[PDB]
Amino acid sequence: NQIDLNVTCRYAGVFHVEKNGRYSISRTEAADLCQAFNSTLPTMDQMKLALSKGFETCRYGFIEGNVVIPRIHPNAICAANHTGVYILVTSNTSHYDTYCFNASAPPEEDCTSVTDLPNSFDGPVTITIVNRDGTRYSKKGEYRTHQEDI
Ligand SMILES: CC(=O)N[C@@H]1[C@@H](O[C@@H]2O[C@H](C(=O)O)[C@@H](O[C@@H]3O[C@H](CO)[C@@H](O)[C@H](O[C@@H]4O[C@H](C(=O)O)[C@@H](O[C@@H]5O[C@H](CO)[C@@H](O)[C@H](O[C@@H]6O[C@H](C(=O)O)[C@@H](O[C@@H]7O[C@H](CO)[C@@H](O)[C@H](O)[C@H]7NC(C)=O)[C@H](O)[C@H]6O)[C@H]5NC(C)=O)[C@H](O)[C@H]4O)[C@H]3NC(C)=O)[C@H](O)[C@H]2O)[C@H](O)[C@@H](CO)O[C@H]1O
Repeated sequence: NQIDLNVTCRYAGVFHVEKNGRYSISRTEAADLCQAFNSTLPTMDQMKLALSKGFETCRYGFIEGNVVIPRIHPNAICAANHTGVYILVTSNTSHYDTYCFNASAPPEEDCTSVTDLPNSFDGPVTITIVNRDGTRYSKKGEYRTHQEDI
């Protein structure tokens, strides 16, 4: 197995994770993924603070309770011109990206490279953290605890 995890800069500890392809994480896998990063699925208030510090993406992703996109600037193809933490209301489907929250991060923007999946456990997968600047960190292990996700 090989799994690539593209991670963004953290904003008030909140970051975005894309696994392999766009929108391929379930809600259970997302919770396990954040846990592997010693993080949690963000609360809405945590996400709102991150947005205020400059966090935005053009990707739907899990937080605690909902699927959201943080938007600073209005774009027609990113939450249909909405700004703020846009909550996904209507979808047939169950697989998105995820957000995670790391309490130990700096309070503002942190674009240093993520170098580990610290809480990952023993397993057969090559897990590679890919940062936006291309710097990579790989380890062998596993983070999924539901067979359905494997
Ligand atoms: C029913 C019903 O109809 N439903 C209603 C519902 O409608 C739905 O809305 C959805 C929505 O969320 O809007 C729609 O979903 C989208 O559909 C689109 C088409 O179908 C999809 O394309 C889109 O996917 C997203 O596309 C994006 C894209 O831009 O192509 C992707 O984002 C890009 O990702 C890239 C890779 O990561 C990024 O690099 C890029 O960011 C840009 O990067 C630039 C760069 O580096 O080149 C950068 O440019 C630099 O900028 C700096 C300044 O900061 C300069 O200094 C520098 O010079 C620049 N460099 C250059 C250019 O030289 C830019 O800053 C930066 O933007 C990403 N682009 C963007 C836009 O950020 C993204 O990854 C794809 O996911 C779909 N979107 C989503 C969210 O999935 C759907 O179609 C509809 O069904 C409504 O939402 C709802 C409203 O209530 O109502 C329902 O009824």
